[PDB]
Amino acid sequence: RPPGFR
Amino acid sequence: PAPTTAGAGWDAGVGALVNPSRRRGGTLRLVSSADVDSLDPARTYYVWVWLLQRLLNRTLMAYPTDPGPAGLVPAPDLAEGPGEVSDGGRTWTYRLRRGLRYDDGTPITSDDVRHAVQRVFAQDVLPGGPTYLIPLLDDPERPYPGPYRTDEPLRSVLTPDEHTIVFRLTRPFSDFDHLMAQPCAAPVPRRSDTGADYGRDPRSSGPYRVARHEPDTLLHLERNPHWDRATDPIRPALPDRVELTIGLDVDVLDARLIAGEFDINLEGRGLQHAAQRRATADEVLRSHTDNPRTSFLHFVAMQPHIPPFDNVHVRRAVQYAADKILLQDARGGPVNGGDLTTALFPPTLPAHQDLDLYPTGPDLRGDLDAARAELAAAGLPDGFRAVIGTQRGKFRLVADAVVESLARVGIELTVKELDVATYFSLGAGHPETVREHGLGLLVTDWGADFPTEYGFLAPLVDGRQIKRNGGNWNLPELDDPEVNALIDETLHTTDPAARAELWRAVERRVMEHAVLLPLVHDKTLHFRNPWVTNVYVHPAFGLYDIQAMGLAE
Repeated sequence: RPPGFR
Repeated sequence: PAPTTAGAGWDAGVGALVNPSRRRGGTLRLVSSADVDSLDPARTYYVWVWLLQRLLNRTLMAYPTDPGPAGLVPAPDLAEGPGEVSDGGRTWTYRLRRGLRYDDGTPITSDDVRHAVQRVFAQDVLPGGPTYLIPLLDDPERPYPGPYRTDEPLRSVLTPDEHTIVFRLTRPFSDFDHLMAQPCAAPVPRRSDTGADYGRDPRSSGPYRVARHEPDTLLHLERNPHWDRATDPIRPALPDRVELTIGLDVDVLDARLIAGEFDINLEGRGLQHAAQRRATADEVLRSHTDNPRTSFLHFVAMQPHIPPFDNVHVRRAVQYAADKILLQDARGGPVNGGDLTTALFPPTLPAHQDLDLYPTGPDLRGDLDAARAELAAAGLPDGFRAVIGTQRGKFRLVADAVVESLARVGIELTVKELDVATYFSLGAGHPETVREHGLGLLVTDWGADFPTEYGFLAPLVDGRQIKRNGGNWNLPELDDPEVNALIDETLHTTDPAARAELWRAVERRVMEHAVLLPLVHDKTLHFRNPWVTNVYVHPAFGLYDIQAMGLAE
């Protein structure tokens, strides 16, 4: 999977 | 609150359990900056929602409640034993415990595990979760359209009786217990399957059930009155209730967490910069903080399909010219930028080895003589122009460090920022986007979907794993038949040590190709309030095992 994530 | 009383100690929840307790009761107060992606167990991909799923649903196999290495080995949960392997790793049999019940008091049977697995195939109705089971169970000569388009069962999944399930795979697969531990394999009884609407009223086989969900606002869990403690070797089920507050600004969350208004951050993305400073510099606050590896790898991919990156010497030049210190500093160094790495595998995995094909000199800042020599070999001795694809934020700061690193040897990089929301799907993750914008380098982060060498590395380098329509994780589109063949060999190798050795060979071969430049293994800072019991970083998740937690009296 990819990581979480102005 | 936590700032006025000392805790268990720095890292006390890393490889050990903090504040052990069997005391039941109380409300566990959790917080997240984001809502769940889904409450349908098949439609989730967020790591923290998979953790939450350990409260809500049981599976055939589940990661044990264990802070040590054994936490990486799936343990029998709904099944009476680990999968029994026959036909060379092609057939996997499980025996279900008897008399188990959902939250509505109806029985769990083998038909419900078959149904859950079948649901995965309905990607038109139930997108969002892992699909590893599809190529393992689909007959390419007789494709299975999912349980809404036909009521004929999947031919590769047998249910000889209510307590037996047999998976007849299309190929050997050593890691099958891990696929049975993913939430998309939690039983779903067909009678209750409302399809696209399932997340609005899912059944629960775990110790808790959903009481209330208000999007962007809250998720309240209550006990499942039909879950049977005597049948569950995994879950202590201590709190009477679990309340998740959703939608806080990440700094607002840290502040209120440290103040004691929430017990734990479920989302688990770590302390943000301000709180990281506060917590790591205060003696009392350090006692309440864990700094585990997350098992994510931060890396740059180079794409042979983008000239001049087709040349191995161009790629090796980039590896030699990488200023590893500067790059770690861009991602949070000198003290909070993850763990420097010259290879791919996280140290959680058996295959983890010493491998540094392209050392960057005695100060780790770049071997520029080696890089220039590689550029001479490529017939580009003075360098060349290229584009690095990235997204705004931390990935951009890392791209900037790459630009600065490579400029030293005349590789002139321009940065191309891609849409943040779709970066991993339609940006970096789409082979046509990468070609259209000439993205010879790409900045990314990757975590395995299950804690094995296959889960970690195959999506990144296996030629059969190139996703031509998006969501691609093999960014160089490496398709080395020798790599592919080694991976195949691991999948039918029963001996774990022989498997580790084969995976060491795969990793070395991947580094020889020089298509992936490893930068760091990511680390994070989790904060734990001292009244929470049984707090430990789960080695399979890099996050606290929420389900194990209770409250001190």
